[PDB]
Amino acid sequence: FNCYFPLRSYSFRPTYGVGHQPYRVVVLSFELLHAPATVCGPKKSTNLV
Amino acid sequence: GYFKIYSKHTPIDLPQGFSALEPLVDLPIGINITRFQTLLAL
Ligand SMILES: *[C@@H]1O[C@H](CO)[C@@H](O)[C@H](O)[C@H]1NC(C)=O
Repeated sequence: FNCYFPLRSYSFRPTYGVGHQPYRVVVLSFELLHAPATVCGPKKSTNLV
Repeated sequence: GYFKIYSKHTPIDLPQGFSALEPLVDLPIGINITRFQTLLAL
């Protein structure tokens, strides 16, 4: 009585349209705190004379 | 914000003589610290 399972499956099939096909999403979030900030980013280099 | 460990190894109470200690590890941890304890191998 007005009670249903909140979770239902995707049920994906190849015939589905572009707007219904699966899409993998990745979210990158950066956090800066009171730490020496290990992850920085690449630094280039040049030949020495 | 850095934890620094220096060390030295020597062959032989604490004896006489002089010997300097070289850096071994610097660690980027940054945790507040107040107390410590050791371990044994029984
Ligand atoms: C260690 O120091 C920080 C900053 O001064 C403080 O926020 C924290 O409460 C201290 N640790 C303890 C166990 O009190």
